Amino acid sequence: SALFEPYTLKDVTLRNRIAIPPMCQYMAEDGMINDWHHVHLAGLARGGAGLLVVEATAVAPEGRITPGCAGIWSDAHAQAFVPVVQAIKAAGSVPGIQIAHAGRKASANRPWEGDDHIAADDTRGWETIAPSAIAFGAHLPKVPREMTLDDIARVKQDFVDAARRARDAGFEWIELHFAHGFLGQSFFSEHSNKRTDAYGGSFDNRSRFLLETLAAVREVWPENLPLTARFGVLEYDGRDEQTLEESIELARRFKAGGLDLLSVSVGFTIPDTNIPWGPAFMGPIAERVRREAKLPVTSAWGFGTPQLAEAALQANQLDLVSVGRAHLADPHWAYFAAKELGVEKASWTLPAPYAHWLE
Amino acid sequence: SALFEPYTLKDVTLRNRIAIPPMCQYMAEDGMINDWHHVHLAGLARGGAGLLVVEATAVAPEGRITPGCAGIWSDAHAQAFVPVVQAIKAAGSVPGIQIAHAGRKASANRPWEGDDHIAADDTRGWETIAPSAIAFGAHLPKVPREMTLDDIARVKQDFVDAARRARDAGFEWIELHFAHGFLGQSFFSEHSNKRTDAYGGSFDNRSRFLLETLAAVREVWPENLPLTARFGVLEYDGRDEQTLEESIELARRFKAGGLDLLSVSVGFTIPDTNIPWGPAFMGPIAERVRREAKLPVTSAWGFGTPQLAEAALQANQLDLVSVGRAHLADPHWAYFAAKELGVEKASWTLPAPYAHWLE
Ligand SMILES: Cc1cc2nc3c(=O)[nH]c(=O)nc-3n(C[C@H](O)[C@H](O)[C@H](O)COP(=O)(O)O)c2cc1C
Ligand SMILES: Cc1cc2nc3c(=O)[nH]c(=O)nc-3n(C[C@H](O)[C@H](O)[C@H](O)COP(=O)(O)O)c2cc1C
Ligand SMILES: O=c1ccc2ccc(O)cc2o1
Ligand SMILES: O=c1ccc2ccc(O)cc2o1
Ligand SMILES: O=c1ccc2ccc(O)cc2o1
Ligand SMILES: O=c1ccc2ccc(O)cc2o1
Repeated sequence: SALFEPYTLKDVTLRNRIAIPPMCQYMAEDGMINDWHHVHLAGLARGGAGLLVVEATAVAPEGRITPGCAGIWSDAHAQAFVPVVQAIKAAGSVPGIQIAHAGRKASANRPWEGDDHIAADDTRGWETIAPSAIAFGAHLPKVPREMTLDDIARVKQDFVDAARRARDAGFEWIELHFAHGFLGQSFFSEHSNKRTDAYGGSFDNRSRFLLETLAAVREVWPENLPLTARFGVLEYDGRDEQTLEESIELARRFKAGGLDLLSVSVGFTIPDTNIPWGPAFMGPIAERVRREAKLPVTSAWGFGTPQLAEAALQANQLDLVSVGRAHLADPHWAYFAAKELGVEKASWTLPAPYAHWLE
Repeated sequence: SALFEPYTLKDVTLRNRIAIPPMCQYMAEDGMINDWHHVHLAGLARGGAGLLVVEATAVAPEGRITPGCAGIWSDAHAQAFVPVVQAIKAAGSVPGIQIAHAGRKASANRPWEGDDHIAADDTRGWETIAPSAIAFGAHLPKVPREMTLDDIARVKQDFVDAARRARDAGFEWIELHFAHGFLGQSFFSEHSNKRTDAYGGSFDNRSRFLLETLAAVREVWPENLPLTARFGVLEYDGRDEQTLEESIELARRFKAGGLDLLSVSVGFTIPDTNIPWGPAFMGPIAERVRREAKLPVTSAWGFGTPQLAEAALQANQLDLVSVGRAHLADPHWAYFAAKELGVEKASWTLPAPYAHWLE
């Protein structure tokens, strides 16, 4: 099975091509993770996936999506990850982390607590920042504050510090969150970036925050560990061919700047779109990026059945298959997949105290 | 659905009728549990089952099955359970524990490390104890040492101390392991008990160790928390009707002695048997015990599909359905079952960070 072939990137070898993508849990308190996360993550690692990427972890308090988001904006926050990292490694999975800044989509309620921008008089909320003072709209009506150059320098440094902390906590894989309408994506998109300085207008200027952040992170992140990013390569906003062309150009600049793998996603930059959700719908888009930027890729949003995952790999659309919601339903999804695909000794996807009995 | 109706026994209410029976993990070191157990158990609790019974936990070092078995023979061993108990409760499951003594089946290898009695010159092994100096045979050839009266008094006290420790660690449900050919079962069975003192010969004498241990435990275990036992009610050894009759009589004496629920199992006392393994095969036996001893029951060994579990409850064969191996395969089996049985808001079997996304 292609799904169960190992994958080596830099000095890291994943035992199979199943990646668990970042999935916010909304269970942290002032950014500090706890036993929710410990058990959740260690349990997923034991389920057999080759790579487990920890949820969007904010580089700064105001860059959380919600009051429940994880953070890594101080050394104490970073140290809270150490036992989790160690548990993931003990289970034979590779520990990764997505470092993030929610930009104009920050200061929101948890998804089961309204999913909308927090009210102005709620003591939990905070001012959001973005490239331009323009609201997302819909359920996220807050107008963010337009960043100064000093704010840009500060946020870049926060990404550097977060990467250094992730390194020192023992993570073996990092993902910069430049997708999903959050800060990085919003610098790239003309919908959200109306700046007239060096950080807006032209393709080079809109790319600048992302490329400078990647370069700054690269200074502290080890050369021998995968340096990756998530990026929304189209919006489904009626501008897809032009947007894809630019996104692929940016992916070439990421590759030239040391990016080892790109997690290909959708922008979610604005609400007025028509995303064609369906099984493996991102496969052709991911394949195009892979081919035209000559960069390894992963993607998600509908690959969570064993045959879809296998087919995407065999067609060289993806290098890793990210499987999200199926792992919330069943932490041992990799074992399920091994069985489905007829892998020999499928139960030994799991550790001995499970595998022995499930042969 | 019957499977998702709550159950109240003494002061404890289970959110549904799914019980996770004790399942040895073979991951402890000198009886001390660790992060293997913490994550395993907390993950199962979050999966939705109403009751989670911790694996056979030895009351004394020599009562472990293997060098990997959990123990509770000192206060330090007990204190290791405290954070696990707290995690199980945080997830809304009821924490139980099975306290045990392996008798002649002790000093064995882990099941994936030979499953047989440990060699005499292996520094890990130890002398086994039993009612009589008679080996199990087959892969367990060691002849145990015949217990003295003082040994009987000491082991009973070890069960008392274990129960007191379980209570003080915060467990809300206890199960005495009088099944599976281990020490208690072996006192009951004429195959293994050839004693000619007060603890062998007649039905009363063979029952005595079990009834005295139950009574001693009852002195320290709170009246308001379920006091349960597991007991093999037949062997499939050609003596089933006579054995079942005696087992049911003993179950009546357990009930009279304060037992709140009986986990009905098979004896496994000797190897030369013909157990008719199959789906729900224990249902009729459990039902007979339930009816003739007028005692709530659970059972296992083939109820691990949602329809089998539901059918057993609706037929009043069982009060709780114990589902073991299916939970090793999928820690979220209760969610799977809720979906299968068409329970409303089935995803909310799981906590919000999963449930919200799986609606
Ligand atoms: C609970 C939940 C939380 C998520 N949090 C993040 C996140 O932290 N960062 C991110 O880039 N994507 C996040 N996503 C998107 C997932 O990584 C993934 O792309 C999505 O679940 C689609 O894949 P699937 O169809 O296999 O579920 C999240 C999705 C879910 C369901
Ligand atoms: C891994 C494993 C370990 C077990 N350990 C114990 C134990 O500690 N005590 C016990 O009474 N039964 C033990 N059993 C028996 C289970 O509780 C249960 O009866 C058995 O798994 C049958 O139920 P199932 O068909 O749902 O798996 C164990 C079974 C398994 C698979
Ligand atoms: O998969 C594993 C195997 C062993 C193991 C052992 C200890 C522990 O804390 C975690 C573990 O994860
Ligand atoms: O579908 C989701 C749910 C939460 C979520 C949170 C962050 C993100 O980047 C993407 C997300 O997608
Ligand atoms: O099911 C739960 C819900 C919340 C929760 C919160 C913290 C924790 O440590 C464990 C938990 O288990
Ligand atoms: O099937 C099993 C495997 C291990 C095991 C261990 C203890 C016990 O009481 C019963 C058991 O049944």
